[PDB]
Amino acid sequence: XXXXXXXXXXXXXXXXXXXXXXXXXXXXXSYPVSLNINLNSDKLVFPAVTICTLNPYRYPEIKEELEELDRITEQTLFDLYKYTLPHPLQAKIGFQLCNQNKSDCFYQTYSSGVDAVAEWYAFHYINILSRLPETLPSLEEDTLGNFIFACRFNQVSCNQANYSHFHHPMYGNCYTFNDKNNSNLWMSSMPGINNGLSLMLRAEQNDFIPLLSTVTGARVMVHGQDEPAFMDDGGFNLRPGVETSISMRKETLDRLGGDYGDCTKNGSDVPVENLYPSKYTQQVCIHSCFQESMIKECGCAYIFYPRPQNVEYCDYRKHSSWGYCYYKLQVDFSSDHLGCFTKCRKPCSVTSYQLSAGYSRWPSVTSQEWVFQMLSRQNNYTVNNKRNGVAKVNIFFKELNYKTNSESPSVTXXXXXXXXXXXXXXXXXXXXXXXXXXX
Amino acid sequence: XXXXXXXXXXXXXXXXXXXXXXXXXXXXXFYTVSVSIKVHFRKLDFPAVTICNINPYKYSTVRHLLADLEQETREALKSLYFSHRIPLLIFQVVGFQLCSNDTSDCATYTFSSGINAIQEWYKLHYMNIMAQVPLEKKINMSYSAEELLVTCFFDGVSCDARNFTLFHHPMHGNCYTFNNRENETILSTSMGGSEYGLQVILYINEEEYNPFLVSSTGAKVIIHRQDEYPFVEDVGTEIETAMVTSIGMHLTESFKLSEPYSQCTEDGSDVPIRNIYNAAYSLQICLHSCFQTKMVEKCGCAQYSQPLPPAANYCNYQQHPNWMYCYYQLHRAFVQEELGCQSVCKEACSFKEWTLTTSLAQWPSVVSEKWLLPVLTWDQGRQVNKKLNKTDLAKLLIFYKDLNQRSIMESPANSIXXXXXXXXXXXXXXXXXXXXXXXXXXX
Amino acid sequence: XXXXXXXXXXXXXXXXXXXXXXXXXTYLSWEVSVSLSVGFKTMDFPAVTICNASPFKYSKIKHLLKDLDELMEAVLERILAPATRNLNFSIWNHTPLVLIDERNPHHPMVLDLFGASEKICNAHGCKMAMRLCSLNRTQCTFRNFTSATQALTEWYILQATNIFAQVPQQELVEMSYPGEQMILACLFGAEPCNYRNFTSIFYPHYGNCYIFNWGMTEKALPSANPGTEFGLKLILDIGQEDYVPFLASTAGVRLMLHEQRSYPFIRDEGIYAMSGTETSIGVLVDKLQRMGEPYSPCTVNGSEVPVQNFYSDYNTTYSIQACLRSCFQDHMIRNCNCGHYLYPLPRGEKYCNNRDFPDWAHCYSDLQMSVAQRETCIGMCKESCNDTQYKMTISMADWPSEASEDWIFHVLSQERDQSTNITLSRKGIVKLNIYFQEFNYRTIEESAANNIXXXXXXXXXXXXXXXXXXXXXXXXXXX
Repeated sequence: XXXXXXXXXXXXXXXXXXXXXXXXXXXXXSYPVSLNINLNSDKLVFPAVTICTLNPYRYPEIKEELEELDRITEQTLFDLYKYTLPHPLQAKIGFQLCNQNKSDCFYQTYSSGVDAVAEWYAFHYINILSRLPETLPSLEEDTLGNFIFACRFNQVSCNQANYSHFHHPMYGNCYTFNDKNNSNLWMSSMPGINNGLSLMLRAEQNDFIPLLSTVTGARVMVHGQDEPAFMDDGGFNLRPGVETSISMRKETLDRLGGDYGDCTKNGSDVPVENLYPSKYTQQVCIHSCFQESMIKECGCAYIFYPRPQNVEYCDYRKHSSWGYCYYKLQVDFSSDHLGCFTKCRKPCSVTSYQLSAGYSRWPSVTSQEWVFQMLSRQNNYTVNNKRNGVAKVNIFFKELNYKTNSESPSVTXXXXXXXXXXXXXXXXXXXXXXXXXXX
Repeated sequence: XXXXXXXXXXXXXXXXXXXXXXXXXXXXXFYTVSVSIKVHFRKLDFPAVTICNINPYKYSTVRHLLADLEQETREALKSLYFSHRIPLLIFQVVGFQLCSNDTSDCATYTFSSGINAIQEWYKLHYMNIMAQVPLEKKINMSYSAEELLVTCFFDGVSCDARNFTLFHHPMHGNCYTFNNRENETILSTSMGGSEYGLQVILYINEEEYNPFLVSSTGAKVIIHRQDEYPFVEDVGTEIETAMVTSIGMHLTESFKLSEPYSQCTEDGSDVPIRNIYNAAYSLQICLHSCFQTKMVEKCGCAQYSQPLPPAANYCNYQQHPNWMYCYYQLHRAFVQEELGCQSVCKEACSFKEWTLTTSLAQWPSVVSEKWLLPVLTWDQGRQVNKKLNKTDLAKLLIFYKDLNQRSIMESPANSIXXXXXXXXXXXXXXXXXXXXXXXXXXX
Repeated sequence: XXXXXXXXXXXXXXXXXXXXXXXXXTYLSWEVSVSLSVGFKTMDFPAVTICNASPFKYSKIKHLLKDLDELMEAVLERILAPATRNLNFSIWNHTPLVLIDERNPHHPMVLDLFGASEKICNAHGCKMAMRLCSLNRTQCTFRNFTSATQALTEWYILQATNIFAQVPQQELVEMSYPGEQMILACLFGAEPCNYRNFTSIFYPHYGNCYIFNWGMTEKALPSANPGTEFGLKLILDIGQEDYVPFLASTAGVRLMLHEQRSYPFIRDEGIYAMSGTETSIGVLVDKLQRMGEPYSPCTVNGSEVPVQNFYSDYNTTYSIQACLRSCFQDHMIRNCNCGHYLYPLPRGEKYCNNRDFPDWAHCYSDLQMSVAQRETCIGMCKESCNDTQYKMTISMADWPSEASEDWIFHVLSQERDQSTNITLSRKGIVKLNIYFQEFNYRTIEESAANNIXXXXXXXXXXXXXXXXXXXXXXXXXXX
């Protein structure tokens, strides 16, 4: 009784020695994150503006082969609609798409004849355009004296503008003005319309092909500087005849690397090969593994994305099962079966551009008497009483700052375990003095 | 007690490490802020909507002010396709020679398109001819309160031009601002949606534009709060004249802290920069304020687009020959840090910002031209001359979408000293280790 | 000093008790930490709700409101430029349009017949308004209007609402826009879509509407690729010559974006899409992740709201705007036991008609322009944890070309092959294009900062440090 109340009394002042050493060990049982909002006042270095058309410019090489498509199109619409190729369409109208030595065929059916013909022509013209010789063009056709009337950024001209050029196979001609990283790059001193970019575009009403080019507008799209002109992301389709005031709100993102979250500072440790000549982004992994999956499955390269030098583009005369090879992989890619969303990580440098609009008709009743007389004497442009073809574009910054979503690590309370370490160090030592106090 | 001078000293040395760890996190949490994102429901204060027409003063009225300029303009159109101090030359490049009183450094201008080079010569003379016009004569020549305004609907209560105020602007004539009145309760929305927003039907005359100032047609609208300046010079969301342009918006707040933290000011108490605009502080207002301060001291006059300071009057080419090269001289140094407006002036912590998501449609339909157009002709009792065309009746809808006040605040971890009790206990524990080292030293 | 040390033992515990309140204040603070995740992932495609400003077909409704349309031309005759055989004054005597003159402040005069000597108040002092009389000609209020353009339109809405209320609902669907006529071409990019994949909601004020997909009919359709070629592509066919000529002035078509399984709110969030143009819309997924009910006031399920939801007929989920519209109908029933037409009627009740309740014109409009009535429903219903906004980037370009105007209209001229009527409006078709943008995720997730470590164990070891300090002097006394 006396010894039992003495030997058990030492377990009442020593039980807290491990009570703060086990509960604290179970508490932490991780990298913490934190967020800060900063408004960095920079010099507003002006981003690149990609200007594209909405008509695929036909080539003189393909001109003898493009008229054969219209011969089949006129024959089809006279029979089924009252108005050779290996894939005839026949009805609800549809489209037969088969594999080499396979009875099952995905019937590419459509509800209406408008989107049926516009996609039937988007299978032959997209495929036969891969037959072009990939060479430097021996006759430079400068449409900047025809398509863009005025390039006005910060009250000067664009005569000494080192511009890039690539023909998009679905939209047509394109122009990007700030792919270079030289000393003569553009920057916005003041957020003004008179201090911003002012453009005047010739949206061609009479299109080269009435089947694919079912629009008459003009595409204006902004992006980064080292980032590529992706143009399947989307931009401003603009009505011909109105002035568009495009205002931007730059919203960037700065996160931590692999020490805290799931992010990479640069595309170096990723397994996906950098197919673009640009910097790292999210599209450079998704749209390049999808290009290399076509190399693994078939012997074809896809046309909307760039091509490695060890393979050519695909053609139906070269590979008769290309349409089955693309349609089967596209419905398989959305189910995350290739795992390409999980292999490549997210970029730590994400710069997105918020895009608003403002619309106003560009000619007045006083301008139609005077501007079309002025414009016809300058660059040989005729007037059309139905619609106006020219369009004015104004790229504009809303304000000087831009919202930075910078992620920051935590302070240096994960050192509480070390605080409990010295606390437990003076716990068991003090407990021994309690039992020895009786003596 | 030879081992007792090291046993308690080990607890004393660990005490100071426990005191330092309770002090290192003490000062660090004092400067540590946290982002608090919270959206809640209340009576949202409707912002001061300013309507500005892109059309300047009436072209039939401004004939005897600018008869000499349009004859000089059409004469140059015949040769190529008040004083004469800056004729346009030929370099095929259309440009100017912005020379000063000394021709040792004459500024140059190079341009390509003729349609955009003819407008910029007309904008130069327009700043100075209307500069010598008095401000009392600018009110009768520009748009009145009954011309631009036709229908004023807001939450069922039919407002009028009596609620709008006369805000004159040198680039756009008379601007009129809704929900901005002195000694008046600010109107607030209660139900989200386009039905109970600001339903405004505008009117701009088609045969009465200025054919050389701006080619486009359509009034511009700026969403801004009450105390701040509207700043309709550069920022602008234009509206098509022929048909409707509905605008949705959202109230996004931004609160930061100034003095122990990232630098701001609330009334310009940090800088001696005088606020000419007489508005709330912002970074956009402070840049224009220091520009006109150095402009009067160097050039000797004030820019016509900027409002008047109490120092002197506007600029004029027939009064002053060399202010034009002086105006270009500042902008060469305003990009770099020669003026020091980036270095001296700070930012602003508390400011609001609206995100505009527009949408458009045909407001005159094919089955509404028989009744909607003659009633709007009947409603405009001042200008009954003809039936109003449908290309002149712009309708505007500004409204909150879902009545959301997305607020971002900043609150530190050590706000009140009761929250610093964890650091206060670290200091008392470290001080308890300070009475063991000296005790073991003597014994 | 063993007795003096005992007094300091309570003082040392007093500081621990003072720090114990800080541990309690931290737990009752309920602090959260926000975090950002921006990037493209596999997200289900949002429901696209299609409506129109014109609710019905005018060629199939003319025998319903023939008396009102004849009455409207008589009102426009005297106002614009000055006999009615069958004017049907009983419709006019429901809410007679009145006239208020402010030329004489000492004595205001009225002239309220309304069907250079017969012109009516072209000056500024005129105020054309209405009266609302609840069986008494002395308690008539005035809904004041200052512009007579849309005051006649707002009068026309209330007169039409009294007509559509007595019409039964199932018969009224057939005279609205059909699914085969309003939309004809549907495109998704990989799989075809028809009118049968759409389902219908009879909204009472904009007529028959259609949505692309729900979770109720089938499963959602995911799209795991950013692209304007992918995503929803729609070609509409709108009868601009078949509009109601006075109820809907705006000729555009309504496009809406909302959640996957939710009731599509029509005038809360809807953007116009212009005819003759390709309304190119890049969508965003703006999500807000509320961290539970004790940290922030929220209703994640919807059972916490005492007001019953009148949106259970469509079997939708809880939302924000479901409270504000159901209570405003519920506050109407507690004042006047008859239901308004623009809101869904409760089960067992009846829409409010002049043949049964002549007080409809004043009982509804007085509650409509009441700030304190609408303020009650804001503080009564609470918020929702899965807050999902939909930012969008609208850009439009003129769709039909000069080369396809001879071509593409002939294809549509025979897919509507009916033996009665066909719509061949050259400027009445709408091209649509809805797609995901580059970065869809703009999310705000909230992490719990109330751990067992910093809120309890941190104060435990700190108090133990002072407790060991009391034993530190005891160990020196035992040395």
